[PDB]
Amino acid sequence: GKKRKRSRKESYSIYVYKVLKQVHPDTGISSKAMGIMNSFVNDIFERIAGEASRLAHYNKRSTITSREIQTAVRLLLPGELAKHAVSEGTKAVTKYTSAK
Amino acid sequence: RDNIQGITKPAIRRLARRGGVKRISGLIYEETRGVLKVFLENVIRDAVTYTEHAKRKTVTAMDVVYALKRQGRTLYGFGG
Amino acid sequence: RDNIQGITKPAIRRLARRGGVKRISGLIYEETRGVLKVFLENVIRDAVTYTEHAKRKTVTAMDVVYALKRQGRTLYGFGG
Amino acid sequence: KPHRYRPGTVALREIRRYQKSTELLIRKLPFQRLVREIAQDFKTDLRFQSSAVMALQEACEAYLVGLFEDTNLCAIHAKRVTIMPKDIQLARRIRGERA
Amino acid sequence: KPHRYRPGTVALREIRRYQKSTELLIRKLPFQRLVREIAQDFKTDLRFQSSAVMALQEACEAYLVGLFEDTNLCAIHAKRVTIMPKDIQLARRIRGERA
Amino acid sequence: AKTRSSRAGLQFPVGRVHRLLRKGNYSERVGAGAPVYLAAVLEYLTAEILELAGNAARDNKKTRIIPRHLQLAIRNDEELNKLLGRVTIAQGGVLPNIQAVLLPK
DNA sequence: GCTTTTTTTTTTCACAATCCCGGTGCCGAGGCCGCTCAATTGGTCGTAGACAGCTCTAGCACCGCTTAAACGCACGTACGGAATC
Ligand SMILES: [Ca+2]
Repeated sequence: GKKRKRSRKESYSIYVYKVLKQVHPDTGISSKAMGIMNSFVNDIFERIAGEASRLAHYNKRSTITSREIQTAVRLLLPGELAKHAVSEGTKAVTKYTSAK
Repeated sequence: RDNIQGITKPAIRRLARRGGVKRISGLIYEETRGVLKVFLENVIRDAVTYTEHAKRKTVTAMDVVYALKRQGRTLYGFGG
Repeated sequence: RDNIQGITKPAIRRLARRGGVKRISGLIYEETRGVLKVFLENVIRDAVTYTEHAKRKTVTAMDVVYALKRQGRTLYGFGG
Repeated sequence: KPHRYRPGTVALREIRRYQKSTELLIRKLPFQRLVREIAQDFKTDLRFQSSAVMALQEACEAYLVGLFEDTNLCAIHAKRVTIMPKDIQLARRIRGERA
Repeated sequence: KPHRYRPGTVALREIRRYQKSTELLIRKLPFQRLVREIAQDFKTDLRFQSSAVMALQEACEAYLVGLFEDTNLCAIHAKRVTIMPKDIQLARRIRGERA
Repeated sequence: AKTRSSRAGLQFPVGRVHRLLRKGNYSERVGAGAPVYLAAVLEYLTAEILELAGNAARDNKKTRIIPRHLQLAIRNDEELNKLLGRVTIAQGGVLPNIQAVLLPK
């Protein structure tokens, strides 16, 4: 083998895979398709975060809470997508708090 | 009946004048009302969201300004 | 050299076909080269700007992805 | 000797007049009630700063005027002088407002 | 007799073919030389990641394909089937790309 | 020790997301509930694209998702098409769509 | 009424192109591995925002008057769209 480790490069791909095997267990994903799924996750991270950042800033608050994320989500996603995304985020917070 | 009809044919004619239009089909006046309602729908939805997020029952000018910026239609002169 | 002619007639016709175009004026081809060039100048200028700010002598794909995002023309799949 | 202007002549006077002025061209009250009416569909018992409804109007009027300019070109492009619903529809299609 | 398709029939075939496919329709090298050529105006002796040129191409062709959709709608709007420079120009004027 | 992901019943990395928020200049401070909420939203959206992108593959008689499959999935859904209206999916191609007036009679 | 003439309409009939199939063979999806680095756990301090309790701003209800704008309608010109070339 050869010396010097290539420098770390973060991605979401192991989590895209994991979600992929829930939804379509007998289905894989190409190299460039994963590059797209990455570019997607990063896009929506940025959009949501930015809007929450602004919401917090408008109402004179230092802290982004799950509340901000929800409001941003309601502003950014279309109708049905927002509902489900609001449900799942709520579920996730509810579940996380009670498992402390 | 509908407040949408309160946006009258003569007001519509004035708007299209300012936009340099000389001659106007009869059908436009409804068509315009459609567009305008969808415009307000979209802008007001996001403004009220900012209001509901601020825990207020009163929509400020700033609420609209942030809503209009999000919709790509930045607005000057109202506390920007 | 003088490479804009390298955007051939047939290659322009191919793009237009993907864009659903059936019939194409003789004047379209030079007109399209103008647009394509204008498009590239703008995207590349910002890319290069990013490259220069990073003190590099080699344009990265990020430079281009970041430039494209700046033109409201987001691109997925090149590290975006 | 009853005087008459030809079709288009007063329109042309109106254009010239309205382009020169800056005053809002929708009656303010019917507008305010329309804003209040639509606002109900998201939240009931909502109050509006007067400046908020004015922003909304200033906004609504600029966008529509602008759309008329784009619509007008679509009509002219089809060798017409009369704007029609399809002109508005092409315009908003190209602007990326509708699919 | 030697067989011949009527004007319009292969044009439609070509559409179906290219809309089905995803490959880039400009020849990669003449494009790359063009990218290098334009890039000289801003800074000389510039290198390019290969992916940066592909990114630039992916983006150019998506722009232009898209623009041809809008253009084709503008020609149709004037009861034409043939795209012309004024169609592209109007499309771009509406998009806001050009004054 | 078990991850914040497992507490929240998620696949996406709540810990990573929380750090990205702290390190991305969005606010001075970050609530504990935020990264949980966000991670979940990104996972949902991801799942919704992968469901639809899988279907386009299966319908192409293919096992692995490609860029085309994503594109088809996205543009054929009104909501996703809206969400990603100003986004270009490389090696995606366009939906087959020939204007009716251009067709023969 | 019916024969003749004529375009439609409609069917045969070749031929190009695009679609499926299996067969082949190659290369990156996929998963395993071992290490590293960032996440977690479990400490402490500090304050940011939730909360109550108050002020008093400006947002709403309502009335009565004065026009000015909105509304119909009678009338005809100039546009749009159809058709032919
Ligand atoms: Ca305080």
